[PDB]
Amino acid sequence: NLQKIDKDSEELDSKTRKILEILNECHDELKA
Amino acid sequence: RQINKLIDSLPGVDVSAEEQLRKIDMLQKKLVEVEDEKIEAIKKKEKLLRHVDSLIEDFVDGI
Repeated sequence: NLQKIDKDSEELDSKTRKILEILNECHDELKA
Repeated sequence: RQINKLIDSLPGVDVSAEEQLRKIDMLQKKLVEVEDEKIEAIKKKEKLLRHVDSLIEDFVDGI
């Protein structure tokens, strides 16, 4: 179970990271 | 026949020149009111828009 939970947790934090990236990439195309 | 049915449909027949002259006056007024309402609304929406935009600007990556 703990492995499931942890896998989930990491996957989620992944999606959050994945979005923050995009924002920065947008910021680039817009600034630089 | 046609010319009558048309004369019946002809607008203004029953109404007076006064019953009209005011009806126009009113519409003129109720019309200003509605535009000020429109203006205001427009402003409030653009403020709302400015809000959203601000948010979106702060989510950008790159300086």
